[PDB]
Amino acid sequence: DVPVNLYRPNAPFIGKVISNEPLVKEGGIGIVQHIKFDLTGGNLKYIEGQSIGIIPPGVDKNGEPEKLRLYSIASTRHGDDVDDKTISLCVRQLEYKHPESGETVYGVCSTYLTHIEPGSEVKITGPVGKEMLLPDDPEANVIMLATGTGIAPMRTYLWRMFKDAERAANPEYQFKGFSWLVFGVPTTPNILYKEELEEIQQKYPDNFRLTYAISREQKNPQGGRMYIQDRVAEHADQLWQLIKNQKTHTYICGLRGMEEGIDAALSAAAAKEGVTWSDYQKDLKKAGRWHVETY
Ligand SMILES: Cc1cc2nc3c(=O)[nH]c(=O)nc-3n(C[C@H](O)[C@H](O)[C@H](O)COP(=O)(O)OP(=O)(O)OC[C@H]3O[C@@H](n4cnc5c(N)ncnc54)[C@H](O)[C@@H]3O)c2cc1C
Repeated sequence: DVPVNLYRPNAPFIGKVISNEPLVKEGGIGIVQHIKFDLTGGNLKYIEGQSIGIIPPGVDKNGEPEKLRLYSIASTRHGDDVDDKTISLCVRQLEYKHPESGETVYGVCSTYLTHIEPGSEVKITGPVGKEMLLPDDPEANVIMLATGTGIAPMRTYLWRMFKDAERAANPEYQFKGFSWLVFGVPTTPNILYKEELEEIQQKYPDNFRLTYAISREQKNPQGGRMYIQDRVAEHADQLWQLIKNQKTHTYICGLRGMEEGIDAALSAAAAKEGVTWSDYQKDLKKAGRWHVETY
């Protein structure tokens, strides 16, 4: 049932950019773009929580053709316009140090994508991934722990759950469980999809909780910048109590480095009831209820 590898890098789907729109507001750190691609003319189908590959143009420093980079699909299966014709990505421009004055390095594929024009043709592969799939059970609980562009799979879940047009398009999935997004970004301008996440919470105050960790605007109890692991620690007992439910699924997505703190917080919660979290978590992973995609 799950679509996988309908296109492969030896013969990718050539899609066209429909739109490329900024998600970081003025005063935010960095560049994150919402990029929508036209899928008409091919048969690329996908579901929520999957990824696609993008093959950037050009050669690397060794004169070899650039390989695909993976990006989490940011739209539901129907695409943003609920027409089954498009796919969207949430792409941050990678840029970093190499310790010289002004000398910034820009990532190949992410710079290509964040600056791409509508009408441009792009090499797309996939979809891939079966580790971040959403349960069909409408009564499932869904905990979402995201930093930065790790919001992307979370958006596909929340849009399927809560967008009016999605609910109209998916008679079989009328979500009535509880979902909780804890979302970590450096600033309020950097809150990707802020308006829509908050509109969802206002519509569905009993089915959706939104928690932010904004590092440059908030401090944890120890005086440090507020990160997602601090919010998990702050709510560790509630999160553990939700996780004990047989129908609760947890999803963790974003750049690597978040998991150690999340585990330490949940380990302290579970230990209060004589449970060793690492063991409970192993069984949760085996059961398909602990989902991680960090990069
Ligand atoms: C499953 C999956 C899903 C992903 N989803 C998304 C998504 O939704 N959105 C998104 O923006 N990205 C996503 N990523 C990451 C994405 O695939 C690319 O790795 C990223 O966009 C950078 O690619 P690039 O071509 O821009 O960089 P490259 O040009 O390959 O640059 C990256 C290389 O430079 C180095 N480098 C990177 N950062 C630093 C640093 N701080 N200091 C020193 N050296 C460094 C490393 O050698 C790294 O291999 C995902 C990755 C995976 C594996």
